[PDB]
Amino acid sequence: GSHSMRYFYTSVSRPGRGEPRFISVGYVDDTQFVRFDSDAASPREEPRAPWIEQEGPEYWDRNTQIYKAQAQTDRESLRNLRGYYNQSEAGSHTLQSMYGCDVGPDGRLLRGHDQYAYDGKDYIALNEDLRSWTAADTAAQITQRKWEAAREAEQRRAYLEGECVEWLRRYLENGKDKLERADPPKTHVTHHPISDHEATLRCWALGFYPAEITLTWQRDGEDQTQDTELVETRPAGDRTFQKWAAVVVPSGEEQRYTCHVQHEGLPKPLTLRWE
Amino acid sequence: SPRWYFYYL
Amino acid sequence: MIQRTPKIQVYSRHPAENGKSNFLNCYVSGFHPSDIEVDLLKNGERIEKVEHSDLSFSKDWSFYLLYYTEFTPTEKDEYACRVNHVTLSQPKIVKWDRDM
Repeated sequence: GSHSMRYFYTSVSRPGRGEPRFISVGYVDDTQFVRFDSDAASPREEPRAPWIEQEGPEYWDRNTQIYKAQAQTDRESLRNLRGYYNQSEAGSHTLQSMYGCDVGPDGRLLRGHDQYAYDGKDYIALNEDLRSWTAADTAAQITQRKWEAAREAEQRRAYLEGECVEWLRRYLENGKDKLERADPPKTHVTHHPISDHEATLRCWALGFYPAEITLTWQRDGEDQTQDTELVETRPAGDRTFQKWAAVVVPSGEEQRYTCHVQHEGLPKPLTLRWE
Repeated sequence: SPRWYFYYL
Repeated sequence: MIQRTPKIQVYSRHPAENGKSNFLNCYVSGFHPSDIEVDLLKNGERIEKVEHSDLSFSKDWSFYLLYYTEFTPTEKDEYACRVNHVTLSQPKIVKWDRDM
């Protein structure tokens, strides 16, 4: 029912303090299920969701060996990037990598991702067509030419279309309800007097999963986009998310204001008024 | 599981 | 490199009621580079035994962490998040407000 699997890699060079740190987190949808850290006392892939702990030592050992080879690859990537940007040996640099696959309810590949950022800027990304690259700058074009020449896109596309989707398939089988269940938001409106003439209506969504949500204020059916304060969606700490939207309303116009909550946990959106 | 193909930038 | 200053939200896992057990959250995001220091404060003092998420980032490359501890709010008690980062000349403190 529209699921995705993503790996987020961070490699950080530290020229004084030894070799580079490699960390990985793996996600099914908005659920973190594995982690790896090269700075762990005995670096091993570790479960971060209950439904993955059923996998045996072979799972953890195999993945650990892969992260080790990935860390090494990233070390070489960081070295090349230093040269592309004529950077000094003294500076610490960051390579962030993200790859994964989005599948429809048919469980076949809807969208594939494979993208990199160097020192927190876009570097290179595989296009939706999984057949071409977007380079952010002239350095990233050096990488583009290499990968174009060596036809590594075809390889990537085949991984994304095949293996990625089969691992996702397996994880959904193991997850069952933990991953297929959309938890609708718990909603309420609070009233915050500003002066005797004005109050802030704050519309709340809590305990929702997944993270994707739309919160909007309407005045007599018309959208108040430019006059609505909206916090970034935030983790609650229990694998649920929170968000709120706030609008400043004149005294005695409260009932003109409707808060609208869209979430896949809701068959149809909720309309809330201050009560 | 993480992919076991590796590509140098 | 372009350095990015952390965004910070401080909030409870559940709607706050005086004398009822809860979790105090500080969510830091959009910072670069990834090295960051987050403390939770009770009345200006650092709370010991604070946990945090694994370093992750969203699709827009923005790094994020949740720092969190058990806590039982009251009328009197002031809770805060204190964040240190290369972008910050002084520690950034954001007070917890149950209405936000």
